[PDB]
Amino acid sequence: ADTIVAVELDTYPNTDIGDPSYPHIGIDIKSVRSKKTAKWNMQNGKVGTAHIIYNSVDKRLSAVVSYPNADSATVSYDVDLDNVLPEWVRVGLSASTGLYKETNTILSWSFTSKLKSNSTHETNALHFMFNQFSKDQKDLILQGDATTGTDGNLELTRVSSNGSPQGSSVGRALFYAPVHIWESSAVVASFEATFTFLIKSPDSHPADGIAFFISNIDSSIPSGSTGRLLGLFPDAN
Amino acid sequence: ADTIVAVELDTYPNTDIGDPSYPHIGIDIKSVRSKKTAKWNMQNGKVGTAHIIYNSVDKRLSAVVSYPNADSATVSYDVDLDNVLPEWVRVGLSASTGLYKETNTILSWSFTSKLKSNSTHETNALHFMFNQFSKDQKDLILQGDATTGTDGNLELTRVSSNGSPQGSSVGRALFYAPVHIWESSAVVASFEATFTFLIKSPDSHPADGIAFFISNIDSSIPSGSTGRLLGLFPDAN
Amino acid sequence: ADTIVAVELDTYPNTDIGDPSYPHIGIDIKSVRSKKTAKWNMQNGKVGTAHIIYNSVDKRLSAVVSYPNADSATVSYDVDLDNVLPEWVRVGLSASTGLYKETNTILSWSFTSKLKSNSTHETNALHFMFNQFSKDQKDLILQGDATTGTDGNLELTRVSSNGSPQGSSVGRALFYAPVHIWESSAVVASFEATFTFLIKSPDSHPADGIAFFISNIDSSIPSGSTGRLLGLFPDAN
Amino acid sequence: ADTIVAVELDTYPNTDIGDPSYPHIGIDIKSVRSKKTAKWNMQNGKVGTAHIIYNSVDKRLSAVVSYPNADSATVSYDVDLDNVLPEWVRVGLSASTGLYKETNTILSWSFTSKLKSNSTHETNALHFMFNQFSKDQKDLILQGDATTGTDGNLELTRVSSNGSPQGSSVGRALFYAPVHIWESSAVVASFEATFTFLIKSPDSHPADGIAFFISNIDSSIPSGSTGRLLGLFPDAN
Ligand SMILES: [Ca+2]
Ligand SMILES: [Ca+2]
Ligand SMILES: [Ca+2]
Ligand SMILES: [Ca+2]
Repeated sequence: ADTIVAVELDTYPNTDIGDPSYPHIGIDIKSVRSKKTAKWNMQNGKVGTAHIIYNSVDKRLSAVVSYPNADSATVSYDVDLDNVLPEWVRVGLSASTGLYKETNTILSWSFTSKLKSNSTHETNALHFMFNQFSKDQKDLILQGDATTGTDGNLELTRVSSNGSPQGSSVGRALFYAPVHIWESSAVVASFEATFTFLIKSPDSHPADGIAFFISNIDSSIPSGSTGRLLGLFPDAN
Repeated sequence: ADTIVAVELDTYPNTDIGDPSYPHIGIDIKSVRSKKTAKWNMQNGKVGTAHIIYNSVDKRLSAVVSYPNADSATVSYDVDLDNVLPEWVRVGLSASTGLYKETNTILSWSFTSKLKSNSTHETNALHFMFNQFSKDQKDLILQGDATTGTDGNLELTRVSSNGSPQGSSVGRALFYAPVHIWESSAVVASFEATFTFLIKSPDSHPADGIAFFISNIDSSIPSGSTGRLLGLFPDAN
Repeated sequence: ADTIVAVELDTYPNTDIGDPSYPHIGIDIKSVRSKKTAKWNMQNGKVGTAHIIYNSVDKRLSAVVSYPNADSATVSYDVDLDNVLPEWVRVGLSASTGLYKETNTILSWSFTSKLKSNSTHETNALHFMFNQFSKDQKDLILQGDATTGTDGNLELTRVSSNGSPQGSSVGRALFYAPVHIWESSAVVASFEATFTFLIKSPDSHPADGIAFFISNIDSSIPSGSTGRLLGLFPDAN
Repeated sequence: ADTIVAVELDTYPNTDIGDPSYPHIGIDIKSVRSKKTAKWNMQNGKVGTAHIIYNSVDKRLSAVVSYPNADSATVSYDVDLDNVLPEWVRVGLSASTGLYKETNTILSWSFTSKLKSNSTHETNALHFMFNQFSKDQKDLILQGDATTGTDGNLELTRVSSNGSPQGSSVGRALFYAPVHIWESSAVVASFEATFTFLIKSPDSHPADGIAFFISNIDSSIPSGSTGRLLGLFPDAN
């Protein structure tokens, strides 16, 4: 049903569905079994920053995740998104918890998309930047358990009043306007997404992760995509 | 019903509803009878550029319209938009023709909105730029007779196959995402809009004009707003 | 000699040269005696943010200074900068200490200047953003006691090893490239500057302040401009 | 002496120094003998647009050159610029003519450089856009025969009063501020450059080409770099 391209910050190793034995960042092209992963030294309670970049000339989706004072983790995958996605897509953030949990807090999110045509000076562009989320964020489509406004942050999954993360939670936030990522006259199409997050768990084993994703405009959370499926995929195939 | 704040490029003088006896640019705050106008030496068949700027500290909405090789026309009006508009609005372009006509072609449109909060480094921003419009422009809400794709332009009003403008036409195009123009913690809110247009008429008297407007998110063309009402207002009060 | 237009964050009231009896923000047009001031509830040890905006259509230079969780202070002054400054200027930050002192630390600085011409799609722009300063910042001209790199910050005035601010210090940092703020064909010229600062003093009376300024490209610190003259003016006239 | 990384739009095939037998675009890393080339169907008298992109995660310098209504030509090369260039560089445009000639007119030039650090929200950026060049362009360093102001364009090489291109001409224009392309704490460094050009020759064989280049900050035209050496290299090694 949905077409999903995502960059996951997977906190919990589900080795039975192909995760490596550690937190990792991965690039998912229509399956939760990442096409490429990289070890991520996830820091519980620390604010991290993820940068995702791509352009149609190189056809390489790359992501860099870093924590202050720490070395970054980066993952890249050669993929032509014109062959995977529709030309009009929606971009968003997704997160889930299952039996194990963590807060999936987003403190800021910026995205820039550019479609440059072969006509001189013809660039179409979309850019949004959120450094504060209000309770009435009308330009975001919140799905599942995602809420905004709490300390001006976006909480992708359920957090009880006392700051505790809840299990079996799934939430997604998508920018309201469709994003144009391909057009017949485009000579170069590119996008850049950056978001800072705070994954905090009272447990030694947080789960399940946050994912930046791009999908068909009408994408909705697949039934049963809590836990390991990151609110992105209906099954683990 | 709708709350409209608009900057009009009025090509036809309807002196009975307060227009001056010449093409003029004006600032309309909830009425077609401009609060302030300035003579506009409209050039039939030439591509013009309109720049609209505003910020919540100065509370002055200003517009500058120019043609290559010609002197600009500028109009400014002191108005606090927080007292007029809702905090979530939609921005768009509107145009009409009545008994007299003209093409109301938009060749490019860019808009930048910024809400800076009192938290260090906390700027929320939205920016879109269209230098080419495709037939399937999913991020625009087209109302009335407005169409996109024709020579990669946005035609706000009806143009027949042979390039002739049609009379009694009204069309509007609004950016799909709501725009946040005020928030309790904002120290400065500002927006900038620029659009290039081509008004061409086979007649000595073109009508009726193009208007950049900001309105409540669910705004729709008022019944009978063709001609002098610019597809913006239901009557001439 | 130098032509200076500055927005000062004056921490010390020198009532004999016209300062009000409190910390204030003011707009200085070629004199340290501000043309307009506003009370500033300066917060020692807290990071503040100053926003300065101006455009040639309105001819109003406005500044907003805020601290997290506190109400902002704003000052505006109607001034046509084309009548004061050359068309090519340098922009910078200046600060001083005299008998009383404070640290004049800059944590980030961004500036955007735009000159839009009457030719369709003809915008000239310059934008720089510094959120981290390195020891070898080659695109900044550091004058006086200003240094960069220390905790990735820009220290406008002398701070000894143990973090103590030094008295009788003056330092300025200017962006290396000249900025074009006027041109014969420009229909609208505008600039926006934002910088976050940390003024900390061990004393109950910090002095003297930080100022965002615009000057002739070859501007240098006037002899004896420590203390009340903010490293900007040669005397108090 | 100088370290040059350039993307050339070579109009004249000098097969003896390795050029293919046609106009081509190539990526030059410290030698005029391109590391990679692509056939370019150069259109005499037409305005073209070149887009150059690069980021430190992928380490791929790519360029796309297009003409309205024509298919683009693109060339990419895997190169880690941190291993070639200094961390502070100057970016510019260069052009030459030899026995054969052409006008090397630049109508617009924009460049964006970004250095994102591992500290949350820490992006340093530089962006400039020139859509009109004036006679007194103080933020450009013009070398050789390059001049600005003529029809608001930048003429890299000599053009006589009657619009005729002159032979044995070499000119370069560099942005005044140094550009920071690497820093120890940077997690991702990227740049994007776009420029539109008009190469027009009265002859069937125009020469020699235009090149976008990045070099050590103090770069100057090598002696004898007219013609095939593009005002970039001292010899053909
Ligand atoms: Ca997992
Ligand atoms: Ca009218
Ligand atoms: Ca003072
Ligand atoms: Ca050659």
